Amino acid sequence: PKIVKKHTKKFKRHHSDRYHRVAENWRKQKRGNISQPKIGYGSNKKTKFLSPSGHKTFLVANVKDLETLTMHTKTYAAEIAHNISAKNRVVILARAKALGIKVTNPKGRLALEA
Amino acid sequence: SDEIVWQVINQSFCSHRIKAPNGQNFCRNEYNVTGLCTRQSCPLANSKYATVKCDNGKLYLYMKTPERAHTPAKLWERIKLSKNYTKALQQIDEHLLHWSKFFRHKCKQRFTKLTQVMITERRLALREEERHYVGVAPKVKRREQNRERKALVAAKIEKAIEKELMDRLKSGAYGDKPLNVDEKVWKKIM
Amino acid sequence: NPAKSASARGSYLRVSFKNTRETAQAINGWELTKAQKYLEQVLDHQRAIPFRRFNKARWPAKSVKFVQGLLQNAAANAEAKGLDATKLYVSHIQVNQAPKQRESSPSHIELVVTEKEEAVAKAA
Amino acid sequence: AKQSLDVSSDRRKARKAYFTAPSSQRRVLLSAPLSKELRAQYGIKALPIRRDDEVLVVRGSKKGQEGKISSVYRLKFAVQVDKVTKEKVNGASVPINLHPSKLVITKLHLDKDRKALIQRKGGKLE
Amino acid sequence: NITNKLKRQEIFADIKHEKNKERHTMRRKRAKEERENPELREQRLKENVTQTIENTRVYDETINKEVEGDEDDLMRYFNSNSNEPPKIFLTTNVNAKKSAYEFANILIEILPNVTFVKRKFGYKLKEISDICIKRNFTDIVIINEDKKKVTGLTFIHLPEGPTFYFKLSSFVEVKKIVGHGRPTSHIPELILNNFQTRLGQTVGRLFQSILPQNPDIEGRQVITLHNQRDYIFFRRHRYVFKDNERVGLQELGPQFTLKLKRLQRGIKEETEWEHKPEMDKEKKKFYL
Amino acid sequence: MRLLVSCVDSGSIKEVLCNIGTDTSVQSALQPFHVAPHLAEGLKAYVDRMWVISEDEAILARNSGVVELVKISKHLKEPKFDISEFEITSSVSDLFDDAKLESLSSKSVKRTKLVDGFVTLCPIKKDSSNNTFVAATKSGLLHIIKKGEDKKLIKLASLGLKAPVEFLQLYDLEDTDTDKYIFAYGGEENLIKLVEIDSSFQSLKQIWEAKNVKNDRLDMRVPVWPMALRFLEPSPGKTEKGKLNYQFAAITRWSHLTKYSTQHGRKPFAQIDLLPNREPLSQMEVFDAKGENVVSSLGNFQSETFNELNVITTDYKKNVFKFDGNGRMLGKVGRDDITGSSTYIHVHDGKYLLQGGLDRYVRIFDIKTNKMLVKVYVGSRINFIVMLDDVEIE
RNA sequence: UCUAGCGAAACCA
RNA sequence: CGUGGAGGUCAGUGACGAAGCCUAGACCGUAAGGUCGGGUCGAACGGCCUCUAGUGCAGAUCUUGGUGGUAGUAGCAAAU
RNA sequence: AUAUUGGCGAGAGACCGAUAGCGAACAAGUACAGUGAUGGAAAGAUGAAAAGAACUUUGAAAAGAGAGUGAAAAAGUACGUGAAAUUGUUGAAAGGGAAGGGCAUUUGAUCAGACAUGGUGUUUUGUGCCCUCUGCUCCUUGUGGGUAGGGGAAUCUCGCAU
Ligand SMILES: [Zn+2]
Repeated sequence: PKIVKKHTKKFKRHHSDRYHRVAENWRKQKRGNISQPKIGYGSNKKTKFLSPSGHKTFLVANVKDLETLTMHTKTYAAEIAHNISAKNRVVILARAKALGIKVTNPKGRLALEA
Repeated sequence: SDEIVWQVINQSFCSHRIKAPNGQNFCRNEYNVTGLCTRQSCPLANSKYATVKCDNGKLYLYMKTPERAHTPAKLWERIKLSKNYTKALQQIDEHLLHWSKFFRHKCKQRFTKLTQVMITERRLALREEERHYVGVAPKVKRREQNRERKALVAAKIEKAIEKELMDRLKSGAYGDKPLNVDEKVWKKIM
Repeated sequence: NPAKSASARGSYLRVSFKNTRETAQAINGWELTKAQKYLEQVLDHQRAIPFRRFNKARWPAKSVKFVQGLLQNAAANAEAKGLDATKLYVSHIQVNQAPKQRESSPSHIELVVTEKEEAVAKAA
Repeated sequence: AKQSLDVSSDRRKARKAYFTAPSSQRRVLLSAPLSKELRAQYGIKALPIRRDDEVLVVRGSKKGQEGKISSVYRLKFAVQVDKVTKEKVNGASVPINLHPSKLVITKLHLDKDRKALIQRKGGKLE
Repeated sequence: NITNKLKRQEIFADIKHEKNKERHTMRRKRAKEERENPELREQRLKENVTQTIENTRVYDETINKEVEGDEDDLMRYFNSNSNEPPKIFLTTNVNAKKSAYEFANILIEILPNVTFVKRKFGYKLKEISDICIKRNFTDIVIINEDKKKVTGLTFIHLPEGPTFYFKLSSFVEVKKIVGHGRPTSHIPELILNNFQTRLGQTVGRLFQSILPQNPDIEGRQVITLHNQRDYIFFRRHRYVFKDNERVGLQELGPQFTLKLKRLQRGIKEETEWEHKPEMDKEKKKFYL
Repeated sequence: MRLLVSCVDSGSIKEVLCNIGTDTSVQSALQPFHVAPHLAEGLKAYVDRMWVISEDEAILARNSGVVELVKISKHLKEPKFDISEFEITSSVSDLFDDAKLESLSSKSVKRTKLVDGFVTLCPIKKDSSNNTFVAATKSGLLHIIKKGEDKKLIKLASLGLKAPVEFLQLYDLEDTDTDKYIFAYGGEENLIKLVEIDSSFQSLKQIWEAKNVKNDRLDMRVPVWPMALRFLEPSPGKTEKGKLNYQFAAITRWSHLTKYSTQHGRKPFAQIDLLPNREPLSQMEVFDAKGENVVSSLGNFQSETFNELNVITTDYKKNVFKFDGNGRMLGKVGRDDITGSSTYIHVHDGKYLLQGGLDRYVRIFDIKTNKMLVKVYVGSRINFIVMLDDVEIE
């Protein structure tokens, strides 16, 4: 469907630029030119957790995790975890293209030689 | 006991169950037809069960009866599916006669998916692969960068170029008054 | 290009850091021998080092001494590399602070001298 | 696992035992396994190494090398074998400190203390 | 000995300090004695020699060994014929991006009778080889790009000639070069350096075959491939034959670095030579 | 040790006199006593196959289809030793047919075009005084070469086989008295076929053909490219009437070790994936682990037990492999010393390994200890080596 | 009195 | 939602690079935050169901450490 | 039979992991301060091996530069990793006694942006768990599972390849 986002930017603390010690996470203060988080900005329940590709992401550590997305190919998309070694990433890619599952992050820690 | 087993599996630890970022759950149960871990889905929570599943080449229908709740080695019954797609769906509807709609529907779906996966694997086996993947070790990459820097700094290539050009020039190889060299400068060489 | 470039590095140099920054900014982008003759004129108080940030033009001796020491070092390193002297001009120079105590404000001075390029007239 | 109470399995105690060991205990620690041939000779697997005997290297970067031990550097839990050295850029020589767990003894230097030790360990000593 | 941090650091720093004092005094005293006598200066420099890696390489019999049957092999596996110029074919790999097209456009001006194609899906290399034989192409060049960066080169001589896979590491465009220079239509001379091993002479004869012969002496242009430590460097330059006997340069076109990864017999048939990191760890062979 | 090396890049032979421990790569090592170039004929006509008859003559295979008998002398090198000097005595030409090969160049796995080569050069008879040798082409041409009584090579017959013949192995085990001449051959979609030829050498009879296996894990057809073969002793026990009595083993292209019992039948009862991803394999030699000589002069493994069979193969990369009868890798052989695709390997006398390939290096390896004995630089691509007698000069 | 050298602290939404 | 530790489990990840750091790189969350790319890096670490707490900081003229301006200024035993 | 923050020893920990934990993981009751009684710090990590940078050269000397070791000096006795505050240079932009952000958009710079390349039907030929005949074997004994030999596609038919 047509994904509505309701808020493109981020929600930052008041005076977060004014000091380097102050973080940028949302912390409630305890003018109105600051966008404050609230439940009205909560996205549509169908559209929630959707990539710009239109899938829901799913972290995959190994091939047995990849096989759990066998039936739900058009709905989900596999994302390789950040700490997977490069021997296993090519096996995961070959298995996923065999399964026909869209990998969100191919070409991670990998190159194509000859 | 099945609903007790189900509420143990649901409200406490199903070891096969995987939690998505969305909130949805996924059994890694090898017999589970859908990927999900729901009430109909867990093969552990249901004693009548069925599953399309492939052993090395051939696809088998796996049947689970409450009659064999004990003896889990003799639990699964195996049926060889036909290579005819229509005939094998007919075989599914035969062996799941007087059976519920969920198992027949998802079982046909899993069969179609596995057959199409077989088709794509045959395609990729026949597909030509020029490039192959290489992950590069950072140790190797750092040695490559630093040793290329050490080679370029070590070999002053420009001076050696000047050397070999003077070598070709004084050796001959350009004739008398070449177009490369000015005549006065060449006479200074001569 | 590392090939047509020599370098000189000085570390932990117990000098006033602010005066060294001024006299290093004064020397940037010059031919090496002209800059050295300029530094000799500084020692005779003939021409002064102009001060821009930390301030008018004084003659800070202790800075200029170490500067021309590094310039001699870079010239010797260029001649050991076998560069042209007349094409050789200082290209990069940087001073930054050394650690305070081992109240004083020492510094790390570095400079890169580079041959001037000359292009070739194209043929036909 | 650990059945006696008088045995302990603390990592901190074990490392404090290891690094603060006296030298007489160290030559017991500095032990090397014999060859298959020497096990066929004497019927015994591992022995405290000394310097007079001969050895081969079975691991490490200098794998498949051999020699007589120059000296046993017991203070560093290590052993300098002759002729396995790194030659520095001056031209001088410094041996690689090897470790006897990575060594296999080839030729023993037999002594009366050594022969009696083989006898007390059940050796079929010729 | 001492394992306190601040004591040990101080003591070793002072040992370094006294040592460098003594070394400065000793070199100054030797400098005075060699002011006096210029002989023992020479006796020192003949006595001790500065070790470098270029000085110390593992001996190879391939160095300074003549090639057996070099002319027949040279016409056979290489295009070395003044009668027959080469048809060179640019083969940029499937689903190429813009970067390899730019590099191919660069490589047009380097190589003679060069022909470009855009590869399409589903053409096997035997079929492409057969078509290039029917069109009498004598060598094909495959650009391997990745992540919008040109990473690999492949050279295949077509009459069952050998396959070469080079790894391109570092590339500089013409515009990022300071001493820019403008290249012209004139055919450059060529420089080959340090190809003295048998495999190195093979690669040198390869580049000698692929590059255009018969340079234009009028337009004083040259290209160069230097070998150092199994790293070959491509540059190109313009001549100033000075009165001062040192020729003057201006680096005209782009520069890059290549490294042979794979040398194979035939059209990807059997591999004569490969690169491995276990080859790299020895650090003194330098397979050229 | 004396070696004769077919040097491709010169198109010649080289005689090597070197002792055990000779390594040309190290100056400190032993250097070879004598290096001799011989019979340099250009790269278009390099030596393909050599057959040594006991000392005084050798048999050469050209790339021009010519088979050459060469007189071998010895003369003093002027540590003392004789060097060897070569003189061709007889030649039979015109034995290649590339017309079928360029005809079949479309249905071809390799990318290069196909040219004919002498794959097999050996006697037909296990008994000596044969004077009747065979020359097999890739074109399926099998030529019957007779040494004349005037000491002249004369061709007797030129029979055809199927197209590409990658290899042809003769069966020399038992009953040399009977006039039964069994060989096998195969190639690119050319099945392993057992053919008997008549002892009058005018007619052959295909006695057996293998059959392909069933479809794989992917239900795909398994490709057929056998690369090499050796024979064993036939089946013990009761013969089954009308099957055949032959047992033998083979190496494919696609990393399959295939064992064949004709008593079982035409399909493989045993086929093994040796390497992952169907890696190409080049040659196939058989060996005892203790360096013993357990084969025929044609190398056929003189046993009935497939589990006793141990093999050494090479890929088209730099690898040399050992395998058991089951496919378990016994080890890699000299993997740290070779850098080229070993074109040629050979078990000499059970206890030596002739290696030579694209590495321009002749490597005598030990069979049992798996240690390199001799490394020699030769300056040429190597495709064939014969090993003469061990000499241990000084 | 100038240069050179050395070189603070108070205080600091 | 996050943090240290604990029981179970994922025959979870990991020297073909864990953790950490940077990231004018991308993504998902209303947010707390989470996921990945790249760079650096060298040896451990995570997800889930539970347990447990020395469990979440901008301020307290808070404690300790580091670094500014003041300032080349004051000034010349302000420490030498 | 009981107490035991001391001694001599052990063995453990849902304890802390170098601003914590003892003041003290380190030459800590130390250096130091006090006339004294007393008070009392800071301070752990090169590397697997010092293999701790031969030699040349600048340089009073400190420090360099070539060179080399090392897997890594993007580990040089200032040394694991190396954040922020703050500093220097270069580039870009803005400013001329200019302060910051929020929205929205251009411009400039820049990045991402298929290893996508298939499906349906028909046809050709070939092959096999396709057909036929002859078997063997496991039990969960059925709407089963595995597996061999020879023959054939001449005809049909399925799958595969083409
Ligand atoms: Zn579940």
